[PDB]
Amino acid sequence: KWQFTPHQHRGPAEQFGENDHIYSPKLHNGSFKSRGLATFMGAPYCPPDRHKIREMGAKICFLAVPWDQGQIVRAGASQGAAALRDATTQYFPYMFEYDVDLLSFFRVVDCGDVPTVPGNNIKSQEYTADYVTECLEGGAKVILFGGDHSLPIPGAKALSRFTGSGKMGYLHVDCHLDAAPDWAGNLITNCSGAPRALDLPNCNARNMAHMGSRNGLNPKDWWDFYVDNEIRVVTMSEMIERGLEVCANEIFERVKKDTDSLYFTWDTDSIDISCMPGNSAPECYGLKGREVIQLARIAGRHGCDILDIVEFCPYFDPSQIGAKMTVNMIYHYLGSRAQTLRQQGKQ
Amino acid sequence: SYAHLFSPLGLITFLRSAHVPLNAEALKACGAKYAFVGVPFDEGNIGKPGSEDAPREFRLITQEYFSYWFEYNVDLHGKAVDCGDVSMPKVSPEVAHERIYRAVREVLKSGLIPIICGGDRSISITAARALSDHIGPQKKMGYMHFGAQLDMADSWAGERNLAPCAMARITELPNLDIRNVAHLGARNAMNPKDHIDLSKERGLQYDSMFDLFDAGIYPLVERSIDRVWSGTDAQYLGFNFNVMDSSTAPGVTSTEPGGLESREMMRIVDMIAKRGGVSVIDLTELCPIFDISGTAARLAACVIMRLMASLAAQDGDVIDDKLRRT
Amino acid sequence: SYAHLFSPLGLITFLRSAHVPLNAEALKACGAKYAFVGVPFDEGNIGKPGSEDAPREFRLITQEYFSYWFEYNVDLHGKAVDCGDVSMPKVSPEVAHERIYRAVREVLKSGLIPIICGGDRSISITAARALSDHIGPQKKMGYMHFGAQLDMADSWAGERNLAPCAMARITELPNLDIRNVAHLGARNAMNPKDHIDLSKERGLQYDSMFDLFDAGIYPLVERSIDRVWSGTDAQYLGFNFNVMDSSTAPGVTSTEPGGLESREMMRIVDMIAKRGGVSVIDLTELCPIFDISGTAARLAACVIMRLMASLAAQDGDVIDDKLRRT
Ligand code: NI
Ligand code: NI
Repeated sequence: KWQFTPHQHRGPAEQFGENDHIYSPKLHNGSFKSRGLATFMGAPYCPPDRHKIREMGAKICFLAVPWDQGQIVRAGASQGAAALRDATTQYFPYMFEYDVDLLSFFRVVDCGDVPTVPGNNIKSQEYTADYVTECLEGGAKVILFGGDHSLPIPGAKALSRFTGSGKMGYLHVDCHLDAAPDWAGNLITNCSGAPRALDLPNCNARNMAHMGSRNGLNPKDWWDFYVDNEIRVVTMSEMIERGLEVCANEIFERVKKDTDSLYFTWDTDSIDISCMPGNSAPECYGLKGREVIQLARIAGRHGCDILDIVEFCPYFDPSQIGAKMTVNMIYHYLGSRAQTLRQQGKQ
Repeated sequence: SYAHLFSPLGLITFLRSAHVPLNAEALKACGAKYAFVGVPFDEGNIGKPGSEDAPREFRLITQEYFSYWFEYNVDLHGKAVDCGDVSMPKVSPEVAHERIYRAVREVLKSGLIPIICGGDRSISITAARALSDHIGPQKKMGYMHFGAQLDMADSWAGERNLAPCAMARITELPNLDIRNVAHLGARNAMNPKDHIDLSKERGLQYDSMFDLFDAGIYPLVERSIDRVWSGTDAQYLGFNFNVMDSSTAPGVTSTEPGGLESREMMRIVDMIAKRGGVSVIDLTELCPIFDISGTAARLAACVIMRLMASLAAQDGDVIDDKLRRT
Repeated sequence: SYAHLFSPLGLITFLRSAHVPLNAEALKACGAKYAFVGVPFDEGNIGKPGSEDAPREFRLITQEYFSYWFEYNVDLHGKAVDCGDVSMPKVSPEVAHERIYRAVREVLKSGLIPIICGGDRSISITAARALSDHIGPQKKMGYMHFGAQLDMADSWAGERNLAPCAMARITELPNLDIRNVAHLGARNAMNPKDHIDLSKERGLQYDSMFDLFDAGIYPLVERSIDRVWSGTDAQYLGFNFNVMDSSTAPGVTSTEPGGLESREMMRIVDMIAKRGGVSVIDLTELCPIFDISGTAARLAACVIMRLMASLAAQDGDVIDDKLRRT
């Protein structure tokens, strides 16, 4: 049921070794040059169905939500997932920096993509919500790869419902504040993630936070939302003055305090344009490469129930840098999470 | 009305700003503090071609931004107008420079701060002269410039008004004491031996990129800001964005590794704005042809707009923060 | 003749170098210290294609620079020659490698420092083996490689001389003590467990990027330089510019986020130059198809040219200060 082939290829030169996936390939070059039929991390494919998930004992579901028509800027994010999956072939599922085999530690599965209904934000978001719900209810934590930054609306709703009478935090890392009460009357575009979360019955201001804002594509109402609701914003200025680590640990403490679950949405435009040109609206004065990897390490020490990464557009990138940066956001989060769990004596 | 500050309910100009002819009286009435002037002139350039399309490409990038800057609680609406482009004639440099000169004199008589988007670095020679002539010999000018290249060729290919000569000409101006001149970024090998010799001979205390890194950048920048603004009646500020690291501004005529990061320049901008005024702002050598994602142009745009926003905040020209969409 | 030091009066080769054939006698006599050697060899690459075009593309970027580096007061003119590309069949790597071997031996017979530009990381195996054999079993060699990947596959797909085996083969060299081996920059997940295990079994004391950050970088680099150059008679220095942050090195076979930035690698080069000598400089796995406006190739170029310059500075092979133009 939870099965995959180390280094992908079946047929006469199949490898069968149970640990072959964390070692140099033996019979051939695996997927390192030619992608073939690669799933995320070479993980087994598993339908986003709570029975199948639960039967495989999967603890991490990778689920792509490519929807990019909830967006007030420009389409392209729908091509992200495919470049992500390709970039994972350039890596092993083993991380020497944490001494962890990500794949076997988490029994990670690739849940494929969430279907879309073109031109129908409302129905596509219900699909996403349903799909996430199956992953949570199958007993797994979730990686969601966008797609538009409309993604935390159905994502936070899925987690809110599943959390029940518990309490949920919401962390938002981004170049933009994304707190339009509405955008030309629309409540559910990619620039209203934070207000929509605050609307959820078990998500409270005190367990919400934003990081990474700078420059001037933040209308005053998006700022005013944070001020009026007393939600911790850490600008890019403060992150640089006080240190990434200090700020990060502080807000992770704030969003985890007396919460059962955490929703963490991470917009790739939080990353400096030099490192992430392939973006829906890329901005300078952002995280450096080493900082992205450090923030992902920190997030993994703390843990979240859903990590979403959004707004990656490979069409606007000549190289592999964007896709590989995005692999690293995930892989360092998972590696760090595994290292932390192992030292605590746990999953 | 402040509807533009907030989320909506339901020509090609710098910042979507109103146009106003290149005319001292019109500009004095128009209400703004800055006048954008494109100068698509390429014919000082000996390196790679492209600078002549930067004014358009720079204008276009600036369209994508909101006027409100939450970091400073400033709105830029109505702070700039766009005077269009200076009318470049046909392979006639001397007459081209004469036209730019007059353009700059015009804007300066209005009171407003020209933002001069090149085009090649040599346009600075004549813009700086214009400021020089405007203020006259009873006043004192200061000059600050960011670049990887000193541009201190007494003459180049047997010519004297080409981009690589620019500082050599600028440092001859009679009311610009060398002690009020700064140059920040010089690195790598587009700096031949005579540019140094001449700098030593005239007392130009350029701050090379690695002098800056060794001093932690900001302390040495602060001293150089001081030399330029303290005691002077007018200040010229110019940017060649090859002062930045290659990865941060690929779209420039002569990109160089080992330069400033974007966050270092945002802090330097605030240091400049603390002095509460500047007379001319120029940018040259943007070269959009070799830049997908328009990384360099986006960086330039953020540097200029942040400078505008930061000067305003220093001036107390903020918006009332109690205001709400509702 | 010194006009090349100064602003102008008015065969693609490395640095616009003279071609010298690849003959020990011709090279002995040509007066240069370095011989560039293109190795457009591709067939040890296990990942994406394109490194075959790197030697051409590297050469072009180097042509745009002047030879005089003001920061070191050094002129590179005539310090290098280009011997062209090593002639190699395709679909016959054994023979390909023996041709690389012979090439590198020749250059070392001349007393010139070969600068080897790949092509894939496996060329370093042969190149390093050359240097080993060249100095003999009576003498001690040292090795320093920068890169994100350890390349310590004992085998890969049943094969022994591919790129990801590079370091596994290099550390079996009779006269290279694992104590004189340094590897700096390893990070992220292209580093399978068997590469860790073999590193630990052999006492490879690699400086992971994380180690480097924890140490503030330069101190750990200093200790690694010391081990490579102390009590050794010859030192091989190799670069995979995926040691660099993706942003500064997109155009490589296997880019990697979270690595060195340009100014850091430039600090490192000066620290290497203090030791006053190198026997072999290699760079591999540039990959122009993936570059963004030549960022990576231009970084590689500045690194190799600053190192030459910095070595010359440490040798006191500088230019007479009291030299002026025309
Ligand atoms: Ni967003
Ligand atoms: Ni955003």
